[PDB]
Amino acid sequence: TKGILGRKIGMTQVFGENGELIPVTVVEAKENVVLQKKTVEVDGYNAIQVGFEDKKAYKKDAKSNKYANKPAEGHAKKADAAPKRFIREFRNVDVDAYEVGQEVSVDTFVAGDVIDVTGVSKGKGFQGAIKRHGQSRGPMSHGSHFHRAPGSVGMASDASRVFKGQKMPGRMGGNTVTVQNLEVVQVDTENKVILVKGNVPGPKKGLVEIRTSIKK
Amino acid sequence: MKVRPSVKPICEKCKVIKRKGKVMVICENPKHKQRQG
Amino acid sequence: SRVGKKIIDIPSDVTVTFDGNHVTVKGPKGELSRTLNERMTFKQEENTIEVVRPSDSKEDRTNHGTTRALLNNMVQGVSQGYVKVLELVGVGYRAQMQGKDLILNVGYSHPVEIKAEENITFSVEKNTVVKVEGISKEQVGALASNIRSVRPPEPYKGKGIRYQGEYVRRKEGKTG
Amino acid sequence: MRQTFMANESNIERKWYVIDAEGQTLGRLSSEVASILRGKNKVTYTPHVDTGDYVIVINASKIEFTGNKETDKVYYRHSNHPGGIKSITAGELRRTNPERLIENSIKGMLPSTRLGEKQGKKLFVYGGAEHPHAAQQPENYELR
RNA sequence: UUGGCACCUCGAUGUCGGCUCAUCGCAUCCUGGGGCUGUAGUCGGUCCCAAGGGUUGGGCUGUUCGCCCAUUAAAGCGGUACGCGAGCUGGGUUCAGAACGUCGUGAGACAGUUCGGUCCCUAUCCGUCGUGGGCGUAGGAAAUUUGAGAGGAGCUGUCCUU
RNA sequence: GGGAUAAGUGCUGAAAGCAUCUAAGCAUGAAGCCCCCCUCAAGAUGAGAUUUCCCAACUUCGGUUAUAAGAUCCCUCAAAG
Ligand SMILES: [Mg+2]
Ligand SMILES: [Mg+2]
Ligand SMILES: [Mg+2]
Ligand SMILES: [Mg+2]
Ligand SMILES: [Mg+2]
Ligand SMILES: [Mg+2]
Ligand SMILES: [Mg+2]
Ligand SMILES: [Mg+2]
Ligand SMILES: [Mg+2]
Ligand SMILES: [Mg+2]
Ligand SMILES: [Zn+2]
Repeated sequence: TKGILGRKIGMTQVFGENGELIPVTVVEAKENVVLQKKTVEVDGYNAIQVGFEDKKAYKKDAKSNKYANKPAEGHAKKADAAPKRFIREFRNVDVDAYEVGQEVSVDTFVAGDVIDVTGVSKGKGFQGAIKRHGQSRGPMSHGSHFHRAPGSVGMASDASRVFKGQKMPGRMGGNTVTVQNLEVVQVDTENKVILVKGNVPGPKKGLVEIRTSIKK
Repeated sequence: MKVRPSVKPICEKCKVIKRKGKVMVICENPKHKQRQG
Repeated sequence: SRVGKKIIDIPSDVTVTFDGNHVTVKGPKGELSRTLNERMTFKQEENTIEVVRPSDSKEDRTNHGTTRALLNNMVQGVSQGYVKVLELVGVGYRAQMQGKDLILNVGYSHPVEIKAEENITFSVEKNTVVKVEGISKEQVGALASNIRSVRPPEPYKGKGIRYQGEYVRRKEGKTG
Repeated sequence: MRQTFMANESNIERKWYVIDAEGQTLGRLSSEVASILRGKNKVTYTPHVDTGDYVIVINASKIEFTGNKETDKVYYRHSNHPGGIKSITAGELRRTNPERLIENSIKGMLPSTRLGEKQGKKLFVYGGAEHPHAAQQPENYELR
């Protein structure tokens, strides 16, 4: 069981061995370092904390997240690493196989590996029931004054309320999503990229987490 | 299995027993298996 | 309870020792240990044992009977053991031993493997007579039940796995 | 002439007790513990103030039921979502969360008031024979 | 369900059907597990467990029903103000026009028919869907987190081989 | 895939010398139950955990102070709205 963090670069395609067209997502996964090692003894569970994508060193009057603050710098310097942009834990890996400070190269994965990919899906802002919940429209003609409304929200005296879970307009997307059983099509160690079969959640430049697929 | 409120012997080989709180008939003849309900 | 009142004969080679409720019986074939009803007393004679119940209540009579029966079963199991014999009916229905486990081929598209358990021995004769031998009467019965439930007897031709002495009701399958 | 003593925070002394659930009947232990938590055993009992004592219950996993309650006493709860009933038998709850079993049985015998909630907060339940409150120097308490 | 009663509402509790959105029961239509069979097999019959999910498009009619066409694993039965008109429609039905049959001397009338015929409301509270601020969490902070709980999901055809 | 079950299927077994799936005891057994899979989640006031960062003066010596780490105002923006 393996894990790594990258950035979604974009989609493209490759031709397989029989000429089949394989859509792929390019994930750039450079600069992964084991920052912390969590154990049952100290933390109560086993996991490796991985930091991804070096950021700049601490400076006095930093005004953005580009520069590490002192807490983050101390945390990373404990691992001996440069401060990192994204930090995520992998509980699915065997901690005994990792050392704090160790590099996690794209080569940990091999072509054919089946993987789960997790990301934050693209945001859509405030959306209505048709888009957000895929509901049916009312008639567009024949006297209708019901086109994109969400429909009845309850019944009557029984129950004199709307039940929790009613589907209504609201903010759409920006949710953690895991797509299961994708495949590693190619690993390019020179460019530090993984070609994953299919599409993965999130915008371009978005953080993606690749793990060995839980189901097998 | 016959499930019915009236459970009783159908032939001389039927045997009235009680299992798990339920009156039943067991018999060599499978047609005569009964369970009260 | 006549069964409860009845005394258990111990063969000279069989030794029964009690530890409170828990009892254990050793003999030529093996050792059997179990915990008996805590409210039953035991008169341990040199050559025999007797179960004694405190009262004549319903519960005491039931437990006296069952305790006597269980202890006698343990003694006879260590002495002589217990055996259950099944037979296979149906052309092509066969059994064989894959070492200690028993593999059956009974009209399925795959063989069925039954893994032997501790203190139990399977033996196949003529490829169509399985016998389970053990010291635990209960264990022997359970494993024989599993073997037979792999494919029990169907009524129209008797095919399947049956106990050798079992009577299988027969039906006239086809009529005009 | 009005002369009834009224306890208040200046003169209330709360002790710590330990009660062993092992071999005890759930409801009977619970009613007694509730009395202790409410302070009903003190001659200075004052309804508008917490005069009760702290209780630690140990060996909650060894509490016992009569009859067929182990499989037939069912605890229901509702998630406030349509169709959101969830149930657990008393035996299953004793296996998986005896602390909650004892806590809930006892807290069902305390009033649903602010003071009742506060008083129920003075209960500590543990499935095993150890508790982490040796600092409070609790005394063993014999039921009945 | 058809009714009986006349207890809430006549300083108004909108009424059929459909649309949108569901939610619950099980007396279960399919799928899952069984017993019996006048169960050879393939199919069936009947009963028991089981409510997780699933349970179709059209023709006619305002229709609900119902019949029909063609499918499907199946085309379940009920409750929720015969769920849902401050969410939609407004074809039926009980305003004013007109007409036929009928009754009536007549004015008119008919759970007879026919053609036509105004559906208002800027959400205060609870409720529900999202999204911020405060304070708390016994110092002030940046990250990574356990998971008590909660929600989601949960369906199935056909073919090949044996 | 796992655990516990329903209807069932049994093993051993007396009450009741027999019989009996049941009383004690031991198995097995559903798309169902609890998990396993996905998501939210410590206002879980029971407010949890780990790593890292900051750490002095003045004081009616209770306390205060602006500062520290840090975060903002304001400004350029978008993958967010
Ligand atoms: Mg439409
Ligand atoms: Mg319009
Ligand atoms: Mg009858
Ligand atoms: Mg009024
Ligand atoms: Mg039912
Ligand atoms: Mg109404
Ligand atoms: Mg209605
Ligand atoms: Mg309304
Ligand atoms: Mg009209
Ligand atoms: Mg006339
Ligand atoms: Zn009979």
